[PDB]
Amino acid sequence: MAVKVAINGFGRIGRLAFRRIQEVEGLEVVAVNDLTDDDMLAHLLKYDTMQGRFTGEVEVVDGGFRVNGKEVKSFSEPDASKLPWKDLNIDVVLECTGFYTDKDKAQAHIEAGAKKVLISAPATGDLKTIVFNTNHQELDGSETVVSGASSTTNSLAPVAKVLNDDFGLVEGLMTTIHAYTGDQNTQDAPHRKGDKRRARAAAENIIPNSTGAAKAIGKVIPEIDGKLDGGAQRVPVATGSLTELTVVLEKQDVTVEQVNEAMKNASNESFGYTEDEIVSSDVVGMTYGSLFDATQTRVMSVGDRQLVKVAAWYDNEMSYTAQLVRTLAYLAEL
Amino acid sequence: MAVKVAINGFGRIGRLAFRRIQEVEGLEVVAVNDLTDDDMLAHLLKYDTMQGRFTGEVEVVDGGFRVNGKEVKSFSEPDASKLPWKDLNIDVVLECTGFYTDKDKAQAHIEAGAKKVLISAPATGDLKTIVFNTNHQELDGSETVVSGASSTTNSLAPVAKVLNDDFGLVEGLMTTIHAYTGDQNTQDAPHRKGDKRRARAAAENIIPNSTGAAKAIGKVIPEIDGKLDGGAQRVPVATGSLTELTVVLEKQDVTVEQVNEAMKNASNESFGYTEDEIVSSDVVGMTYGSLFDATQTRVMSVGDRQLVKVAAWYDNEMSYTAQLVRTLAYLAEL
Amino acid sequence: MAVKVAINGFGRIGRLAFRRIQEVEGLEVVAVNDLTDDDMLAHLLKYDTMQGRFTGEVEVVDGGFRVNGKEVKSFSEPDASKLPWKDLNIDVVLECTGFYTDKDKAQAHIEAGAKKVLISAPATGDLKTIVFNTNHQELDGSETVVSGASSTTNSLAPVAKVLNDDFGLVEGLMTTIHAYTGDQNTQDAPHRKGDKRRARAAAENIIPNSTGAAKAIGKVIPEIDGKLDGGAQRVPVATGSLTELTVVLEKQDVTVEQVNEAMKNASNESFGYTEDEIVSSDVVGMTYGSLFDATQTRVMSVGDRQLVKVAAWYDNEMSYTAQLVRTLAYLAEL
Amino acid sequence: MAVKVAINGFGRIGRLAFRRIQEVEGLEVVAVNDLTDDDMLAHLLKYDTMQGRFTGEVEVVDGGFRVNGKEVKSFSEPDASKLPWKDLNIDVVLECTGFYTDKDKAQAHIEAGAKKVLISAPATGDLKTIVFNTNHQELDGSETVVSGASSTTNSLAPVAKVLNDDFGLVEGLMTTIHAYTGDQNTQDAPHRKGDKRRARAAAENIIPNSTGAAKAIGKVIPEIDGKLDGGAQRVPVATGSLTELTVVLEKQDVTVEQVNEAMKNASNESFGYTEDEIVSSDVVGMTYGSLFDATQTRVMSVGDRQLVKVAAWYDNEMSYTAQLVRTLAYLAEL
Ligand SMILES: NC(=O)c1ccc[n+]([C@@H]2O[C@H](COP(=O)([O-])OP(=O)(O)OC[C@H]3O[C@@H](n4cnc5c(N)ncnc54)[C@H](O)[C@@H]3O)[C@@H](O)[C@H]2O)c1
Ligand SMILES: NC(=O)c1ccc[n+]([C@@H]2O[C@H](COP(=O)([O-])OP(=O)(O)OC[C@H]3O[C@@H](n4cnc5c(N)ncnc54)[C@H](O)[C@@H]3O)[C@@H](O)[C@H]2O)c1
Ligand SMILES: NC(=O)c1ccc[n+]([C@@H]2O[C@H](COP(=O)([O-])OP(=O)(O)OC[C@H]3O[C@@H](n4cnc5c(N)ncnc54)[C@H](O)[C@@H]3O)[C@@H](O)[C@H]2O)c1
Ligand SMILES: NC(=O)c1ccc[n+]([C@@H]2O[C@H](COP(=O)([O-])OP(=O)(O)OC[C@H]3O[C@@H](n4cnc5c(N)ncnc54)[C@H](O)[C@@H]3O)[C@@H](O)[C@H]2O)c1
Repeated sequence: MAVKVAINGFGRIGRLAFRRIQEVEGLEVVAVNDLTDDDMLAHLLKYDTMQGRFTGEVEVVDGGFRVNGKEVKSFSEPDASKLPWKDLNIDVVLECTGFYTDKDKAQAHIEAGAKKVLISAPATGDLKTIVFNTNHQELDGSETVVSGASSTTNSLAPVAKVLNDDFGLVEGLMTTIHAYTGDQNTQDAPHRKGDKRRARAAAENIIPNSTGAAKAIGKVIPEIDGKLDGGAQRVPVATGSLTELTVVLEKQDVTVEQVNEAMKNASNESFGYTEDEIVSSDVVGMTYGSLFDATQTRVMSVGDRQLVKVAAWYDNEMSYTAQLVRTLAYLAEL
Repeated sequence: MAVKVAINGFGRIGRLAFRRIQEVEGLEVVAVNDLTDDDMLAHLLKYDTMQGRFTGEVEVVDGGFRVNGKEVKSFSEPDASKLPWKDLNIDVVLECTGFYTDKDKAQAHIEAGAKKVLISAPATGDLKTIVFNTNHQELDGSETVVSGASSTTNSLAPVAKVLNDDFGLVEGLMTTIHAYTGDQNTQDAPHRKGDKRRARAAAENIIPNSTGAAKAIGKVIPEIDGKLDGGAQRVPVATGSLTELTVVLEKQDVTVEQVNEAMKNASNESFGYTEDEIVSSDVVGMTYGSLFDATQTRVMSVGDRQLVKVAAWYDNEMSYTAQLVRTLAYLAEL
Repeated sequence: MAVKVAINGFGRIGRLAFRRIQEVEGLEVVAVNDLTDDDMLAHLLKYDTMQGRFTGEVEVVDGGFRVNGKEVKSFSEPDASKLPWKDLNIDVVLECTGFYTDKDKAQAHIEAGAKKVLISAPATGDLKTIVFNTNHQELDGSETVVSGASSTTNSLAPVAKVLNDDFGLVEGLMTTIHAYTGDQNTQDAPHRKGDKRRARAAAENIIPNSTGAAKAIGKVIPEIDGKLDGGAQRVPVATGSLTELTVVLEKQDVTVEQVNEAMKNASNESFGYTEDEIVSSDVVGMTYGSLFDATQTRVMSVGDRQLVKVAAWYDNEMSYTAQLVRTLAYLAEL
Repeated sequence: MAVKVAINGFGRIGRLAFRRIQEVEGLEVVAVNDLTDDDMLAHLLKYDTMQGRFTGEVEVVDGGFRVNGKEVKSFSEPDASKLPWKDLNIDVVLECTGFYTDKDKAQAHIEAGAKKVLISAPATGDLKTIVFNTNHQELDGSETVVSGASSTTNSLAPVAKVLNDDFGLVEGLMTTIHAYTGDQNTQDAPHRKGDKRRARAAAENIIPNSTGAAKAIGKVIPEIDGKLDGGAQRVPVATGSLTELTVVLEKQDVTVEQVNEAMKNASNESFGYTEDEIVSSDVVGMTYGSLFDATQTRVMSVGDRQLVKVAAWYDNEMSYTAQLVRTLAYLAEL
């Protein structure tokens, strides 16, 4: 009765996508693939430092593990092209390893027998990059490989859309104060990709770092292509992040109240709105893709010239996951 | 002939001031006042979590404690007007309690017999706010109460001065990714000043917060008064901070290379320059008031319209202290 | 009907006790007293760094705040003897301020009009110290002031009981690897109680510290009075803790299997048992007073002489709170 | 004249060994091997999060990098047997990768041309395990592969030796509250060795874990073989650690003062002694292999039966390094 999903890469995004799917009828994870044994997989599903204990029940069985009575098959195959996808009748592969972030590379799941692939990151190649409730409408059903964009792109897109539609975006710059992730080192050490900053002890530093979110926003919102750029500061929280966006607008005597109200009007399941003076732990586990913070809006006016700054929270884990899973469900139903 | 200094408030800034002063001939700390016993004071001078073990030798004696043979008298008097300053012949009080951040209030150290008061923070009232090597030249020696501004003002002033002198500052917005400080709570709890953000567990959160640095920059650099504003995100590192500044300039085809070179030309003892991909812990204990990071410069250009972003590191503790003590020496020598 | 509860001190234990009480029929919080405004109180109930967002709905109203339709009155009176307890018909005051940890002092709630006082810490004076499901049976209903003991006493008591009942306890030593609490400083600073270790940056240090739990265990379990002692290492996690107990027994050829089985047999609502390789974050928010961890049991045998070590987890916040509220319910129903 | 050292694995122990060797005449590092480029290597030697900026000057050159005028050749060869050791005339390889912790495996450096190998961890096979100033005297000069033991063994040995020599060791149990290391994950994720605890976010958890230090102590002190065991709690500090040891002694009316005095009498360059109430950050960068903390001694006495507990600090990085390099110097000079 259900769309058959396989999760490639049972990592933070992979396991949290598994949890979200439990809460979404019509979708079923029938297989999981990673580089480890069932014991570890089952254990990291039950127990989660920031996101809390898994609510149901998990036991290691023969082909894999059993979750709330349902069997999930598991695999330990680093080369996606060799996975038993045709055999298991996979509708969509959720690509969450970080190693298949390209159309041509992801094509391996298709050869292996899956109908479609949704990648949990920005991907190179000829494919659509989708932020749910910003541009998922651009999917027609004939896509075989699709990108879910990044946590940061999902935090930013709905914000940038409102700024542009309601005020006219001229240009802007972005900083995300971002929680540290699995690709930072625990202690100062060689970094696999040669990045001298990601090399550094993650939980002991403010670490400047690059991100394509603002540069590659034009893939989600074409009419503002090339008008945004920026970076990240990785800081010592384990999850939870904040996007600051500083912009020049066409409209002229813009106020705090006008920007805030425009944001509230656009609010939905993916784009939240708050006036509470919250902090990063308050968003851990939240399912908005972006939580716009009216307490942080600022307008600098000197004569007729204005800079407008806004800020939106996101749980780079669960917020991205909730968006990814919504896009999965929409993609599957075409 | 040594300048006699009393330190009011043997806290982070006060103890580090003491340490710096050991390295500057012509200055001598003769007394220290706080709310605690000698044992605690000596102990917190010897041992320092972020700044390391005190290099010299410290032992508790009768009137206070003895540092490398020299006696320091200590007091436990919360009412500054009751301190034996006239008796000890104090030239300058370094006011570091956080409770006398006002000209009229700080006047109490004068009544008590000190010649001058230097306040380790922004201060209200009719006084000069001094960032060394930006506007210390404004001191004429007739001042009795002076502000050394904030760690953030010191990180920003030299950057804003260059931007304005070389390019013409129209407007800008600031964000400091800032280490947590002693006025944040360890755990979520009522906050003394009623700030619902500073109330939250300091080491577990990205905490938005206000700062007057950018707004009160016009006190250090009058020709850009009212052209900057911004705030802070307090994050979980124990010291070390970064100021990001996003600006609109009058000059028109501005490049990364031009902005970077202009900063390098202004470098000195207070304003450092780096091209290394450093992170926050790399600036702990440094003595530049501001370390400009060329790796972080960005120029957004859409048609003829540009935004320019730059960033400068500072150890909110030691950088500010090194500036404070430079201003102290200069103020005393007039 | 409902037992009327007032909470004195709406801090970590106070707010979590409020939360627990929402889930326990027959109990109702009708008043709350602290040193802050309603805005702050409401806000700290909604938002909680380690414990998560309050599930219901909270709004500031006239006399205090409204939680899920029910009105809670709030007060800002530091002197308990002046609280309107007689007026509000208070059955039990939950004493959670940390400032009335003595029978004579807590007597102030009684004069003010409350029938009974339950203190959320160890307390001096002529009173019973109660760990639920170890010695709550010692309450007869004529008590007016009772102590709920400490988070550590609650972690230890059920473990010590089994060891003594099943094996004969000769002597032991204890260490709790304990999350940092609100009475530790954010940065190195004078400590109010003069403790040179609690003075130190909480989230940056392993900090040895005292605790009476093991020494004052004989108040909960008289038959082993004087046979235990030990201390704490406060470490940088915001909540969640682990007690290690090393003991000499009378019984002779003791095994890991015998100790673990004996603990399983004693398990209930208050004393959990696990064989999973969990870590501290997994116990955040848990409601057992003590979670025995079988994976950590060790027996050292040299000839006929044995040391036995065991370890039990506890969320120093929620685990203590669940125990406190169980004891409150039992105390009230007599 | 100078002993020629190659460092295999330019990691935390490898780079700090490099730093220590700068301070020790008669040793020279002439080559370094790792899995990364020179740019990374030089960069991680200049900047160190916990240990501070490298004091000298480092530049990337042709064959590797230049440190204070001296050339160090660098290699990127994961298979030790293929390194140019015979060609560079290597006297001792410092084995610091974590992958050659066995006599037979390490034998690859010897084939490659090195005369001797010192391994920076416990190692399996027929070799001596050496804690400097406890059993380095056991080296005769004919050894080709030697283990420098672990940081924990180095913290424990000199303590255990005094306890046994002066009191008679019957049995004991150990816990090290230990800083997190580079083999812990930044976020909950599959762990390469299948350890479900080491899999967990390092900087957010108290993580129980095994260590052979106490079990394999009999390799360093054979007369107490089989008398000690225990484990670790990994906690969120980035370096700095504490060993707690609980013991039963033959000597009967043992006091705190007797134990502390006995420790003081054994103090030297490897075994320090303190009566100050220090915390973990106070030992970062220290060069004692073990710092005995008299403030933490405890004696539980019930009738004639006593438990004795003691505690010694160590910087698991710099302490182990200082010991390792002392053993390297001694080994080389035979
Ligand atoms: N905040 C975030 O962590 C976040 C947010 C949005 C998107 N993403 C993206 O999601 C992807 C996954 O990220 P993550 O943070 O969960 O990382 P993660 O490291 O936690 O998970 C990666 C997992 O993939 C497994 N894996 C690696 N190579 C594999 C192979 N080739 N075959 C099968 N399994 C393999 C690893 O064992 C690991 O479990 C990345 O592209 C990342 O940018 C991450
Ligand atoms: N990064 C920083 O901490 C930083 C940087 C620049 C400026 N400042 C400013 O310097 C001031 C102090 O900062 P801090 O972080 O050192 O605070 P802190 O709490 O560490 O130090 C304050 C000290 O003053 C003592 N004290 C309080 N009232 C007193 C009184 N009435 N008489 C004598 N002693 C008293 C306290 O016991 C404590 O030792 C504040 O104004 C702060 O804004 C702080
Ligand atoms: N892990 C824990 O936090 C924990 C565990 C077990 C027991 N306890 C005990 O619970 C008590 C409180 O602990 P906490 O950690 O929640 O501390 P906390 O500071 O978080 O809470 C104390 C609250 O009491 C308020 N308060 C202080 N004095 C008051 C007064 N005179 N009248 C009314 N309100 C006052 C404070 O403003 C604060 O809101 C302490 O006795 C503590 O030892 C704490
Ligand atoms: N507290 C401590 O960190 C500490 C204390 C005592 C002993 N040790 C031991 O020292 C060893 C290294 O520990 P670390 O903490 O420095 O870890 P680390 O990961 O920082 O260092 C390991 C280094 O070796 C490199 N490497 C791995 N395989 C290699 C190969 N085959 N060829 C060349 N380079 C290779 C890695 O790139 C890395 O640079 C471990 O065995 C550890 O047990 C560590």
